Order: sequence, then structure tokens, then C-alpha cells
Amino acid sequence: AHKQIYYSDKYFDEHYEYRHVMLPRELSKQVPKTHLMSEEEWRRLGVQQSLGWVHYMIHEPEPHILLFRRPLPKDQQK
Amino acid sequence: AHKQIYYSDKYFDEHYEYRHVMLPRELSKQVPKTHLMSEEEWRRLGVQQSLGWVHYMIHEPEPHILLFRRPLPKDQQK
Amino acid sequence: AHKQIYYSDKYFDEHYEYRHVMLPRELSKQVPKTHLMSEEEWRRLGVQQSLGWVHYMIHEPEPHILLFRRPLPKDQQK
Amino acid sequence: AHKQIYYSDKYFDEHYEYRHVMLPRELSKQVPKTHLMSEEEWRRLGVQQSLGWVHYMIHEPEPHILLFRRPLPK
Amino acid sequence: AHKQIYYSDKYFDEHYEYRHVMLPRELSKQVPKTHLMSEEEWRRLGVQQSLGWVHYMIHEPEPHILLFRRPLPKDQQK
Amino acid sequence: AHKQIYYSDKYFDEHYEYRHVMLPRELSKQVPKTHLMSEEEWRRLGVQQSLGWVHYMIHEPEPHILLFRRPLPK
Repeated sequence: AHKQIYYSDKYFDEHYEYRHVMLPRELSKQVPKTHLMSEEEWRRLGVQQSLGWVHYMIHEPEPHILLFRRPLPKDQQK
Repeated sequence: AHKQIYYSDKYFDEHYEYRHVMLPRELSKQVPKTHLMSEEEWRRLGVQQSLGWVHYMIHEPEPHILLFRRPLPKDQQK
Repeated sequence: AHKQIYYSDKYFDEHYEYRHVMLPRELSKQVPKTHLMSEEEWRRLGVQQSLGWVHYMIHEPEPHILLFRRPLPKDQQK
Repeated sequence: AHKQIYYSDKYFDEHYEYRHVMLPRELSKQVPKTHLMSEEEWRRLGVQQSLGWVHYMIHEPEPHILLFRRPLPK
Repeated sequence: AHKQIYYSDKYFDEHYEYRHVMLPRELSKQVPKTHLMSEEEWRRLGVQQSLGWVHYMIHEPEPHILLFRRPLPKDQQK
Repeated sequence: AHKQIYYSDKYFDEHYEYRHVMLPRELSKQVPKTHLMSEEEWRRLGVQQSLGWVHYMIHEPEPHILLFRRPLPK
């Protein structure tokens, strides 16, 4: 299944409205890491939005998590 | 600040105990993407755990999110 | 089951105290979608808080996720 | 139609492979509430993924959260 | 504030019904750390549910996160 | 001592740079509950990051969640 940029519903506070855009992993490799993007640059990624939206913050990168499990001692099991 | 592998507290169900290990981003580039790891391979990453823990599941990769905001219309503001 | 409101623990930064309130689905259907609520309106929903808490932001909407699973080929199972 | 469905990347454990699909709010209204979807049901919805994928679980419904703040004294 | 128990909405997979219950901190201090609870023990905590719900897993422990912020150099601000 | 502190990667908005620090459960007990930490306070705790970083917020306390399941009828 594939490469759809997803636009989430908007939410707002006392002064702004906000939204998240989800990129395919492939495309997020194109996002600059050292600076916020102009409209010119996020439009080159394929992001299409109406007037006046600003890339104001980099999202908190999520940790790379490894998952491990092991049998409990037998008398601890149910 | 730097490269500490983090071991979280354990939790359990009726049969197993579990834990998460957080890797520095650098090191997660070394984790295989096509298969689960033997103890030999996760020990080569620097993961140190006691006896019998098994890498049983790949964690759900988190979406790459872009954040945008724009001024509300003036009369919608507080 | 039941239908109580859950009040989280307070936390703070340099300027504000913060808390989340969790509504049961039937009451969350009476929350305005187009504006922030005043103290008279969120008290009418039944939020019991002391003086001065401000409804300042709409929580970002969570996606509606479908989960899919399928068996691995035998030779990829462990 | 024109609907943005987000397809997450796959992850797997010792026996299964898994994927999450993000639906727009409107198409969400059309998902059965009482039962899981058959392969013809999610293909009629517009989910375009390989055959064999099984709708196996209803996602955890996140609570409806109200956000409050109060200025500290100064 | 207050101190009610919040009961989430039920969801299901091919075999089970599932729900989360959220405890206020004072009551969550009386939850066993070393074993799963029986129906007599979680009812004694005040969880009111119908017959047959099983406490089957301990929720994974969340890290204790400190948040740090510092001003960007002027020439990196926007 | 020997304590695993996890340092998240940094992110920034238009005016600030941000970082999260993950503490082991035991060192967590030693964080002030009533006020934010000064730079000497978090340096005495073992947090080893550049000067200038300010402890600005107490993290959202996640609820204490009990997990229940019930078999469906068959």
C-alpha cells in the first residue's frame, strides 16, 4: 500500500490554528534537519495547504525502542 | 549530552515479563530491519541483559510528522 | 462500566499550572467544536475545578486507526 | 474518490506482520462498529493493500481530553 | 480537582473485549506491584465492572522525563 | 554513579531548542516536586548536558492505567 501524505483535522488555541501532516518515511528523508522550512521548500515535498500555514516547530523525534520478553518463573504464571 | 542505552522497568502479564530498551539514534541504524535478532546480534549492539530475554517484536515505527500553525481570524481570537 | 470525569494531576512550567480532564463519550458530545468554552460552559458540563482555570486549547484530534495483521510465511516465523 | 488514507510501515513479531491504516474522519464514520471487516468490506472502503491482510482489532478509543491552564502567582 | 475512576470505552479483537481503567494517584498506590489482581482485589479498590473482566497485564511504566529548553542564537530564530 | 540517563535528540521551534531527559525510577525520586531545578541542582543530579539548558517544565503525569480483558462469547 503507498505514499499518501496525510493531513490531519485542525485544532486551535486562543490565537492559532494548527495541524499535523504525516509524510511517508521516504519523503521525510527530504526534510531539512537544521532549520524550519519556507513554503517554497515544503511545497517542493508535495505538501499542499491553503494560505498562511507556517512550519513553526520540529516534532520531538521518537526513541528507537527494542522490545524483549522472557517467560515468568513457572509459579508466578497464571 | 550522549549515547546511553536506556533499560526501562519491567512489566508482566499472566506468562511473560517484558521490557523496552531505548537506543541512541546512531545505534538504531545498526538494527536489522528484516528479521528478529539473536542474542549474539543484540549483544554486538551493546545491549546487556541477564539470562533468557528474547527480541520478540519490532516496535511500530512512528510517523514523521510536520507541524504547522497559522493565525486564527482576528474575531475568533481571545 | 460507568461515566465519571477523570481529573489528572497538575503540573507546571515557569508561568502556568496545567491539568487535563477526561470526559466520558456522551458528555464529550456536548463540548463546542467551534470555540473555547468559558468557565460557565465547562462548569455546566460538570467539570468541578476551582477559580481561574482557563479552557485554552482544543486537544489535537487522534486519527482513526484500523489495525491489520497477517501471518508471516512459515520460514520467516520463529 | 479523493481520500487520503495513511498506510503505516509494517512491523512483525515471531508469527505475524502488522500494519496500521489512518482514515480521514469522514471515511471513519463508515467503519462497522459491531464487528471487524471482511476483505470485501475494507476493499469497498478504499483501503488498497495486498490480499491476506486481516482487520483483527478495533483500536483503543482515546479519551476526550479538555486542556486547562491557570497562571501561577507572581 | 477530584478523584473518580475513569472507565474507557470498550474495544475488541477476534477473541476479547478490552478496556482501560484510570486511577487517581492515591488509589493507584494500593495496586499490587508483584502480582495481578483477582476480581476480589480490584473490586476492593473500587473498580465497578461486570462479571468476567480479568486483570491480565501490568501497564508498561512510563519514563520520568525532564523537559529542558534553551534560546536559539538570534541568527537562528525566525 | 552508574545511572543510565537517556538524552533525547534536540528539536526547536522559531525561538527555542528543546530536549527531553529520561531518568531511572530511583533518580526520579530525587527531583524537586515544588519547583523547577536550577543549573547546579540538575548538575548535582548527574544530568550531563551543556550549560544554558533550562529545566522549564514538569512533564504531564500519565495516569495509572489498569488493563482488563474479557473473552467474547463463542
